[PDB]
Amino acid sequence: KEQNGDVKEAASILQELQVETYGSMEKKERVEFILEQMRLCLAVKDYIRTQIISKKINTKFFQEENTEKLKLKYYNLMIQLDQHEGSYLSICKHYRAIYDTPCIQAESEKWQQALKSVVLYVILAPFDNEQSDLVHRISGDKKLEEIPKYKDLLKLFTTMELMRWSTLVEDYGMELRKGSLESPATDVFGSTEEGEKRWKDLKNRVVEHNIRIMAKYYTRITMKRMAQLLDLSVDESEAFLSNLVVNKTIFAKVDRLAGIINFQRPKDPNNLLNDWSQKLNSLMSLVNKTTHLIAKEEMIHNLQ
Amino acid sequence: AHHTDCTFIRVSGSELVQKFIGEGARMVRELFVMAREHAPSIIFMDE
Amino acid sequence: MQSGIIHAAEEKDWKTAYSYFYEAFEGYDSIDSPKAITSLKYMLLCKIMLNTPEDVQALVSGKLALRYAGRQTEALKCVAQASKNRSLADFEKALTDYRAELRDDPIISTHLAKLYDNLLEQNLIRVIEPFSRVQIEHISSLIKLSKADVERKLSQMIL
Amino acid sequence: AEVKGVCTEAGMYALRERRVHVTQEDFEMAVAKVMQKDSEK
Amino acid sequence: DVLPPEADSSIMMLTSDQKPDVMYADIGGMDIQKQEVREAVELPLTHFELYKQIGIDPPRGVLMYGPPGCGKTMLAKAVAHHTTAAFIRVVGSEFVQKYLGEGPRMVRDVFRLAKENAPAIIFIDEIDAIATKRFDAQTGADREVQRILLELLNQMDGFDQNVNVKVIMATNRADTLDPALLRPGRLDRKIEFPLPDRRQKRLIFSTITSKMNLSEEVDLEDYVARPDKISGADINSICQESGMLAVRENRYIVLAKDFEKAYKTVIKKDEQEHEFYK
Amino acid sequence: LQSVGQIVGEVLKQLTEEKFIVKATNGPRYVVGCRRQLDKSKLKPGTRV
Amino acid sequence: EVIELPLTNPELFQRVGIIPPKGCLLYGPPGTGKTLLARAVASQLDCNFLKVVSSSIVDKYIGESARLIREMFNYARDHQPCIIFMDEIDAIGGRRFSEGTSADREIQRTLMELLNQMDGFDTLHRVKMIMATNRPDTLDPALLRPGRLDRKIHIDLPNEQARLDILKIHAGPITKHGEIDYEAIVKLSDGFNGA
Ligand SMILES: Nc1ncnc2c1ncn2[C@@H]1O[C@H](COP(=O)(O)OP(=O)(O)OP(=O)(O)O)[C@@H](O)[C@H]1O
Ligand SMILES: Nc1ncnc2c1ncn2[C@@H]1O[C@H](COP(=O)(O)OP(=O)(O)OP(=O)(O)O)[C@@H](O)[C@H]1O
Repeated sequence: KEQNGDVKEAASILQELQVETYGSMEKKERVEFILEQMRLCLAVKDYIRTQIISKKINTKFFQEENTEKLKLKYYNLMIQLDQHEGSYLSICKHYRAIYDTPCIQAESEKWQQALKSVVLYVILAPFDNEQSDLVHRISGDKKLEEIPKYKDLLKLFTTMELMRWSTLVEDYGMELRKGSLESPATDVFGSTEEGEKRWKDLKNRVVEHNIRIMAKYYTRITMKRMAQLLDLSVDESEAFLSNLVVNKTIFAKVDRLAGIINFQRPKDPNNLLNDWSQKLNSLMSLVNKTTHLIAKEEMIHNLQ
Repeated sequence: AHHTDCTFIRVSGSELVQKFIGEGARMVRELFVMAREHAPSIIFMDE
Repeated sequence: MQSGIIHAAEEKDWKTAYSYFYEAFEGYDSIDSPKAITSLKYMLLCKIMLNTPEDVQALVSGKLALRYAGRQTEALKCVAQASKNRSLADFEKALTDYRAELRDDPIISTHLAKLYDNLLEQNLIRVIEPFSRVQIEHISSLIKLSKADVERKLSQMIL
Repeated sequence: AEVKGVCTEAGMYALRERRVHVTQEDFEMAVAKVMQKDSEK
Repeated sequence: DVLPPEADSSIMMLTSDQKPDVMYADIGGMDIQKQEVREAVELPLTHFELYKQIGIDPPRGVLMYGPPGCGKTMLAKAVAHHTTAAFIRVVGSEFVQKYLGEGPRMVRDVFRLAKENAPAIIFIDEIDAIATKRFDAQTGADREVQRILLELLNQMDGFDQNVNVKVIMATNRADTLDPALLRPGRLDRKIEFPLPDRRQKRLIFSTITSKMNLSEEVDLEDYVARPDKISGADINSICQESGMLAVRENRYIVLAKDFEKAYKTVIKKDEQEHEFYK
Repeated sequence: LQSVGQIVGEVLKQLTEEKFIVKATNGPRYVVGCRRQLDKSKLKPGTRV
Repeated sequence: EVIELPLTNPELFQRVGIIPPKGCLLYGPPGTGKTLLARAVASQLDCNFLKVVSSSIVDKYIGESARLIREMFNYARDHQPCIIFMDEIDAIGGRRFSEGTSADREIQRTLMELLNQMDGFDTLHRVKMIMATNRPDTLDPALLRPGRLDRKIHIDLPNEQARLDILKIHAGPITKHGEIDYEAIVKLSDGFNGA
């Protein structure tokens, strides 16, 4: 700190940081000297070494009883580092973790906007099952009515259906440019490069939501129709289906000569006969017995 | 010994094989009372 | 190194060449760099062409390979990236970008051929995956190639 | 005695290059190594 | 009634807590014996088809011997840690028991379990405890050991050359070993563990010192030139007590001024040969 | 009169939950079962009984 | 350094990254302070100390010496802090034999098995072997091995100041008139035992 720090001073620090870790843990000083070089190595614009030596402070918790001013104030560099690449679900779980101290420090100025940010870019992560578990977790908390537009954010929760992008833009231009707090909008869309990356990310989101809803409730579908529901060109549509079928996320056969495709799988006679068999057994055995015995209960209830 | 249909026998003087000849068999000549039971036989051993 | 070079002509096994270049590494380690870098580019070179998608990045991640991060390493890793991504245009762009440091091998014929057509056939299998039936001009525009060459390549790929 | 050792070790050489057939250089390499063993003691 | 096979000698090896976690990089610079032990048990247990299609009658069992502490145990530790198939071991003295004839059961059941379980590898050590030269069939005490030798030697031969069971033999003194036990068909491959002198000495130095401090100038190649045939095991002792010397002075980094007194502490073999005789 | 239940052995392996193999400390092994309140899962191979 | 420090302060060893030493041995002329240490060290904990004469182990039966030392090591593993002690190990030590008699068989068997029990396929953790013998000239190099027995400790004949302090210790229960030059007895003493 005498030389105000540069690349060379931080490189000088980087070697001896683990020496006291082999010496002794103290829960206040040693974590501070485990995290100062986190900040320095972030300033060197190095991430791989930074995250490897960051894998020591992750277990350094339960100390929050007296480490309130120190614990999550060094958590900003983990979200910065994971913001350097695409690690959206990781930093969503990070913000879900980083909520307890602002809850203790509740005033809804450094408290509410954290919740607004995390629920805002939970959407920014790709579709995922434990992502759905997390959206079940974060939904239902008694502060979400404080955000007025969260009821509009409930659209991308269940009963998916159409997500017309022009409607979203018309609804969200003000929430991106104005607001009482407005800070996550600046963090996500307010920047130039980060804003455009979030823009194309949200476009990718909404188009894959439409892919999922068409996967749920369609047998066959035409390109003119799915293009006009997608509010985008046929060529970029076919490109998106091509680069989403190589990921094997959604099974489809997007055929581009006559104009009609199917979403279904070629149907195995073993599979169809099996499905008929199991539905036959279940839904004419157990519900049949249940109906018989509740008829017995019904005649037991009234006159014998 | 195989071509001549003669019982090939060889002894190394080990003590594992000692119990197959006699209870103590302190000499070596004892071998004959079983060797003559396979009269087409040939005696061999190493250096 | 000589055995690995010489038996990399009939194109039978490169794991022998891989082992030769490995023991060349621990021979030349910290004592002979000008053989070490060319042996490293040879080892990654022979490993990639036998369908090792991520093994290039994994094997260069070792510290003994981290210490030799020269232009040959970026050449091989971007070649491996284009191979695992099938971006043939990116493959040719990387070939042009590193052509000064990609012509250094005395063996060139193994690489401007015998990997180009391979990459082309994985381009074919990556573009056929979305559809079931197509017109030829659509896929020709998608891959940015001619027709007759693609026609005959489709003939072999159906044979 | 060493002849069978040479042929077995040539087959061993044959097995370390992953080949279904032993070649003429395997035999000479094997007898060269056995000759080097003969040079020892 | 018939039963599934069972052995109690070496249950199996639960292998989750039984792996010695010894890496091939941990053993210091012994490329040779690692090479023919990979050729000996590792490759034939997997590529048995290669051995039958070349027809070079892959070895039933390989014996390892030599001076004590040349790494004969850690080789077994490493191959047991790195094997994919099953493995089993027993200390080579439990074949003598309180009562009569338990030992033949103790070898027959473990061979039966090796046959039943998998293409496994069985490790037997200290054959000198079980294989001597002469015998006195009047003690009763000896009678069990030539017996158990008898049965092991027989149950060697009960293999069809198709079962992929490999036996690895360890001992210290090869003089006591009976030659018919090492006769071809039983132990057709023998390997000695020589004391490293110069080629491997800097290698074992580097491997054992990779985990140490060695702050800026602690030289090692000045120590590789020192004569008088330092063994393999005692290098571990040198590093160990050098660290003891470093920790006694309450220093967390070993310095070069430790190693010379550390070296003269351990070896201590002064001359044992008067120079005019030379 | 009923504390005669004296002999000590060691269990070898689990055949079933009621079929067990044990070895006496004198000699021969045996096939033995258990009463229904001895925690048969607790009878690992390697314990004295 | 090996018997007390790692048992209470093991952390410095993994700070420097090496295993503490597995055991040590003592040697010297007869009666030259070994078991004083051993009956002096034995007066420290009295709960982790097992101590044998290296002679009660052998028995006329078949192999029960191996059995008893097996369960001895099992007991050592039972209570993780334990200090084992075998004195006058010559009775079990020897060099080796090429089968002169027949007792050599099972006593050497017990020896071999003891070796594989102390460093074979096991982390003998927090168990220390301290040895004692009158003459190490008749011991197996397998038992003498630095991997097997780490540090060898010699006890010599006591020095003049050492003899002075020893006799002063033995000048505890004395009744007399004190006009004694201890230096005279010290100077006349040469090559004298500790006893
Ligand atoms: N390459 C090596 N050479 C020598 N010792 C080594 C080597 N690698 C590790 N060691 C360690 O050095 C010491 C010497 O080997 P160790 O004591 O295991 O003897 P061993 O030969 O393995 O056993 P034994 O001789 O009883 O069969 C041990 O601590 C061992 O773990
Ligand atoms: N350094 C010493 N200081 C005091 N007394 C000593 C010393 N060395 C030996 N003695 C005396 O020697 C006698 C025997 O002691 P101890 O039984 O411990 O013998 P030891 O030195 O272990 O050797 P050994 O077992 O061969 O007799 C005791 O009376 C003890 O007072």
